[PDB]
Amino acid sequence: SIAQARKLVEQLKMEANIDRIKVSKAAADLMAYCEAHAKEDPLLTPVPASENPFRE
Amino acid sequence: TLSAEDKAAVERSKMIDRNLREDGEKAAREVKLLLLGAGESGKSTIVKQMTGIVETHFTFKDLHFKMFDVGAQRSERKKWIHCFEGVTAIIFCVALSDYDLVNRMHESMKLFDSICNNKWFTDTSIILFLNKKDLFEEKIKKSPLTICYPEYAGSNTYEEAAAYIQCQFEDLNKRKDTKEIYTHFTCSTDTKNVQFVFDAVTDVIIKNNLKDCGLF
Amino acid sequence: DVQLVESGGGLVQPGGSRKLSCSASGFAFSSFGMHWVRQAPEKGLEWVAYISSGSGTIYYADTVKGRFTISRDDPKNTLFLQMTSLRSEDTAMYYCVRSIYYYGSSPFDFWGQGTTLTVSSSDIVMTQATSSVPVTPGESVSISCRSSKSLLHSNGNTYLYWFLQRPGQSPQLLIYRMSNLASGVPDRFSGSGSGTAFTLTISRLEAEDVGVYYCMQHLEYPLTFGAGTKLEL
Amino acid sequence: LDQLRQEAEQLKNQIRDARKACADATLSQITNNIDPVGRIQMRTRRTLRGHLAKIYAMHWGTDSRLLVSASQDGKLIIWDSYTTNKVHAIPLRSSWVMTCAYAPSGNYVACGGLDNICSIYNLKTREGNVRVSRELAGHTGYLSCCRFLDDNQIVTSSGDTTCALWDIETGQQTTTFTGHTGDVMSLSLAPDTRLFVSGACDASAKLWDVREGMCRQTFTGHESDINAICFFPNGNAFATGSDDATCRLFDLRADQELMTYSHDNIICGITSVSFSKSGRLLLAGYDDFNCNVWDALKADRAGVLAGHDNRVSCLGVTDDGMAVATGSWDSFLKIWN
Amino acid sequence: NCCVFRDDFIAKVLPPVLGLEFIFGLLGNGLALWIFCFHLKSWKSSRIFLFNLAVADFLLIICLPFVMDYYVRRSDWKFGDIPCRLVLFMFAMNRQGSIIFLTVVAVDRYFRVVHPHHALNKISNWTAAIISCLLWGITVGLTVHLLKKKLLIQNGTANVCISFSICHTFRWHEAMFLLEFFLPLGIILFCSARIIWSLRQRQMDRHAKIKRAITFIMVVAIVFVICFLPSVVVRIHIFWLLHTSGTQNCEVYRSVDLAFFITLSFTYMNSMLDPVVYYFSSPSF
Ligand SMILES: O=C(O)[C@H](O)Cc1ccccc1
Repeated sequence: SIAQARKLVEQLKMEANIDRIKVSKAAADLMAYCEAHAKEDPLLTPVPASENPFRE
Repeated sequence: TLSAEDKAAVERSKMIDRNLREDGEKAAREVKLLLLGAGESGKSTIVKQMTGIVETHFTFKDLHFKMFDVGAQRSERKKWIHCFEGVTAIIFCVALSDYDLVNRMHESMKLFDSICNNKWFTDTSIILFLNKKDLFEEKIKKSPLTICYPEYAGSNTYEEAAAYIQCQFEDLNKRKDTKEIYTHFTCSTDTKNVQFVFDAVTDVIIKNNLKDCGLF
Repeated sequence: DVQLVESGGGLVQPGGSRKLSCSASGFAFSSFGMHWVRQAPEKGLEWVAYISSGSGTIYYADTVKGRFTISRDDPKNTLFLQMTSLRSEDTAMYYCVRSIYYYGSSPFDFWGQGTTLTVSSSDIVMTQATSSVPVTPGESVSISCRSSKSLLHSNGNTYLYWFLQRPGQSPQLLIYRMSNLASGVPDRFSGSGSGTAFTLTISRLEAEDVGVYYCMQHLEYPLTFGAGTKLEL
Repeated sequence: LDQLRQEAEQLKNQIRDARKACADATLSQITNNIDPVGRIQMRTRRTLRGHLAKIYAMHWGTDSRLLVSASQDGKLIIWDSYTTNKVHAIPLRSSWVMTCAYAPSGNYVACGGLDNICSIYNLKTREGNVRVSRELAGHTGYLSCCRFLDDNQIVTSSGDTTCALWDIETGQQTTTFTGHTGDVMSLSLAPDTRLFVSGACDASAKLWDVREGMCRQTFTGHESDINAICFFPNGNAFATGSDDATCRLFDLRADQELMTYSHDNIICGITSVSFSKSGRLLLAGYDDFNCNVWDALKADRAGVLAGHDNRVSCLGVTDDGMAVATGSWDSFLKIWN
Repeated sequence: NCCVFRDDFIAKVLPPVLGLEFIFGLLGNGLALWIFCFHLKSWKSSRIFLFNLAVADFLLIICLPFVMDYYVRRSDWKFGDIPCRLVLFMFAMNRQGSIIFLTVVAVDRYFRVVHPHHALNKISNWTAAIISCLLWGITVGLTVHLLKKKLLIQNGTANVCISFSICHTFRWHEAMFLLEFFLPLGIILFCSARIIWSLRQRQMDRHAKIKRAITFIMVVAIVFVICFLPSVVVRIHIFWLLHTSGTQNCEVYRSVDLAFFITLSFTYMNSMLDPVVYYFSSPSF
């Protein structure tokens, strides 16, 4: 009713006043984080059977 | 090559496995039934004759039954309906007296059509209960059935009308090659529905055993 | 609460027989393994027998092998030790010890009370080499226990346990696997060391910490306790 | 009212224009020069047996060795993944369990389902058994997901379009989250445990604020129900799994859509979503009994974890990123590597 | 004391049928074993029994070339005494295994249809394996007696690899041959009649599946009796003639031996018949 409409309007107004960064910057941060920890992923780069707890 | 503690842990795991197997064997011989309905359609009466989910246990002829009632669930049915994929049968309750009230019969048609043709209940039998026998007779004694059914053409008697609801309800089951639906009339005082459910579940169990053996 | 009460003591003639009972109340008795540990007058502790959960595995010390019988009755939560043809070398108190084995569990958690058994008339060796240490309160103390065969298994666990026995009291678990701390033990106590050479350290020595300390091994099921290091002053 | 017939539309138009002006480029264009990951082959190292019904949820312990699984046979089992031993087997009062969780400390576990009650179990007791520490009530719909914030807090999502934060010591709802118009199916917590996101059946996702208790962001773009959600390890992005055979990547800071992982041969819905330790891989279980591994930075399939005989309902990755465990409706759990 | 006979027409009439049975049974059993080895992800007790029956049948079939050579050269056996004993105690042990498994399958169906709620209908795979091992041990124990006493009878053309000698005194072989047909016939007939009567009483004979099951049940018994009747008939005739007349004459039993072997060919024919009746006739295929 009136209360639901007012709540929706207030929520839209609150969500419409936020800061947004460029998509390119977000992509750069994403790829930088992915490449930073590349060597610490056992699944991405297979580990030797010596350091594999589940080997089995 | 295992140490003492590892051997003791393996022994404990084996004991847990034995307990789990025993529990599964105990719970694999119980008959599970899912009780559906359109609401205020004699479900309370049927429960009398025998938050969220409600479970009821009763024993008949050395057989343990479980009835699950999901009437209180007001969420989407498409998400939790697949949980009851292993039930032996489905019990459906429809009130006959609600034929000329608001339209409820059409809602029952919609519910039955949705349930009977789900992608999960493609081989599960359905037990149909029709309630308010005497009340329906009293109502039809004065009110014609043509109000609910614009296309009806027949005598205004209980015998003709009852059979007409029968065929219209059974027509929605457009999977006649695998599923069989069992129907029964009932009233406030019958004391015979337990035997009907027992016969239906025995038929279902026999068919399941035949399928398991590969004979049919 | 959890407590174990035992009975069956008294004077026995040489070559006789006696039955001991261990009454348990306050925990899931059917899910625990039970031990029997005896202690001769001023001669340290000594393992005797063990019965597993479900009675599927039983072990005996070679000194009483074929002479003693151990049994359990889960219905009424009672543990029995049937012994026949005893000699003068078996006079000692007998303790009832519980232990549950699973990943991360704490065996030898709780000990019984003990009943006197006055009577008229391979094999890993753990050495402590220390008799007494006079220490004033507020200082720091270190106790060293050495074994024969390395206790570091392939899994990485090092099965060595530390116990403390206050005067006129049952022993209490302090450290299991040489690094973990038993529940209810203050953080002052700490364990460390390597294979075949272990050491327990106390940071702030206070009152009520005086007693005798024993080190136990749990790799080969014939269990041997240390000679016991006494703490005075 | 008459005002809302235009105010909501104007706000939505303004948000859409801001998003359009904020999209200078695409993820593919930037990550077009990155070398491909290459084929990923994984083998079933261990298989866990003992369940006698469909498996609906599982969780990994913080030690990356112990895990808990839930199934509709009325049992809650804790496994030792290294040796496939059963540490515990908790019997449930209600067998209609739909979720489970493991406390970060490792002392408690939680479960829930069609009973609309979240039960918390204590694993470390002096009695030597497992007993119910607390039972939480108040939800009017089936409970879908539950996660542990700490040893005294828990967040739950139910089918009544609400999510609530509880206080285990007393059992009273500390805060309630509202705004969804459909059943909430899953949630995931941020690495810092200060925010979390939820995926509801209204084909949308929201970003809440645990400290305050108000939705700070709403993400749309799907075309059907959302059955899974998971945070990126960085904490500035998340992935969703819908019923329209398409996973998507959303970013909190940009408030946009980034990628979409779809293929013509796939028509079945996604049941689970998880990331790798470095966030370069994205696993997802499907209804076609498989589990594809998506190159999260280039949207190209890298491998399939075939070997399940029924629907894959749960999927998790250890905290050290050493193994992947999947559970399916065939009552079997497999650990990949 | 005994009496043996060698003939000529059998060498010209038996090899065709024997080769046809070998080819068809080998093909059917190979297909069945290939289906069961891989496609069977639903191993149940009845499936275990059917697989064991198929294994016994295939093992019976593999030994056919040895008698192919025997009837190829009228009455000669250039293989040795040990080959003769192993070959003989191989069907005479695989015949009983197949009969026992047939009876077990019939009893399983009877319990599944007549007593649906009985506990025997939900036994574990381990119990089925134990029962199978017990039955195999029982049949091996019954048929192993032939290995102790060996007789290649190097008198007639220095080679007669026979076990069904037309002698005067009785022996365990003839009694076992008679018993392997009668008691299983009664058990199968009773278990197949009660199933159909119970299914008809409850009026479940509406869908095509139930009717198909009834025809399959009837066909099983018909095949069994057709395959195993003439051998028993001829054996009873042989006993009656031998007891009434004298065995010293040894000229009346002449054509009866050839008839008996031609009928044992019909007995082998069951091995070829079985695969289609049981596994391939299931509605699931
Ligand atoms: O048991 C049987 O069926 C035949 O005695 C097998 C056989 C036939 C001819 C020559 C040797 C053996």
